[PDB]
Amino acid sequence: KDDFAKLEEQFDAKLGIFALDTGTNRTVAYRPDERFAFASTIKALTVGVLLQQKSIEDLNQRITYTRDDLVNYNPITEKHVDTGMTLKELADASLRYSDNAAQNLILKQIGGPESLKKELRKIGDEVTNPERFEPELNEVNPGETQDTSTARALVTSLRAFALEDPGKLPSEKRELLIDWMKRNTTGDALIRAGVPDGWEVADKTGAASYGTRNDIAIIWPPKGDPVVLAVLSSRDKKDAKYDDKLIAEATKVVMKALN
Amino acid sequence: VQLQESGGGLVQAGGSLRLSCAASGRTFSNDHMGWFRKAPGKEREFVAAITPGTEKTYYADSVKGRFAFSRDNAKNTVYLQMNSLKPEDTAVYYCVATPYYRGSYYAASTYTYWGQGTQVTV
Repeated sequence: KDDFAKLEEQFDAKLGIFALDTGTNRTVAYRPDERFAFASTIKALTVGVLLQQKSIEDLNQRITYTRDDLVNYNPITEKHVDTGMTLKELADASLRYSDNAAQNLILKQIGGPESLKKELRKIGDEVTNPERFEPELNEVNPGETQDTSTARALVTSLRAFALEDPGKLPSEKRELLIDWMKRNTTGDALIRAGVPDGWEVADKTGAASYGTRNDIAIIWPPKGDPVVLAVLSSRDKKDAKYDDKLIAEATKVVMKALN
Repeated sequence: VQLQESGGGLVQAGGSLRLSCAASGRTFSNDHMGWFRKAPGKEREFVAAITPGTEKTYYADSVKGRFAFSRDNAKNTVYLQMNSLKPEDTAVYYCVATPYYRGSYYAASTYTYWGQGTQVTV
């Protein structure tokens, strides 16, 4: 407990932490019910909802789009304007590269942010508040509830989609979500940097206004049951920068507490 | 119905321009307004966006701190005050509108009402 307070002070930041060992139900919590802008971590839950609504076959449906659909960060989507991309390809881009237009196209396919909210409430998430598209969802002022969640809610929702208990997705679809998250390219300095070598990691990162820096993950020991955790952080000033080391260090504290 | 943009043209680096977007045919007071720009050769990019109620403003990083989006519901006009103009700001400025939030403010496909555009030179 005092370890997390010490970390907060070292990085001039505020932490929100929740971790659950699914094998023992042992938990690690630090401000687990405090709201933070969820930022791109929402992309994992958006895909979870997409997977509840579409068959594996239906993920092969090609989605056409134009340059008018592109936003501020389109690493993959900008390359396929001419042909379009399948729902499978869009989910890959959104999760592995944090492609913003890919998230927006998926969000439109599932009915928009209000539909994502309804589907999250249906799985029992009464806290996550989807409201906006990318990148405007990153513009959260402290005190606002729009486009925010908590460490506890994000772990609960991530666990619901990714794991067999409480299996909100069938096995084949869970496998897809886990595979994409395991092959994420954006989180090497976050949760991945705080877990021991040999443990497998499936994560989704996010960064937003007020120096918000987040990472949510499912982590596996070489042998045994997974840990689901969320490490969220923010700062007092609008134009504050973040340090990935805060997340990596907070992950190290969590792992000590769990082992 | 039409959206006509004025206040653009010949200006020096570091100077200021106030772009005016005059509406006609219908009231645009309940509409989510915005600005987009297109430079010769360079791709069309988002500039600014404003909501109808609370009037929340959204600006591109490339324009943030220098530009200011403001409304005038009575005159059926929206304004874009551009300060500390850079050679980078040289483009054709388009006034955009949508009655509802159908997508991202940064996405051109989100706007159902488009203007003819006004030339801005630095």
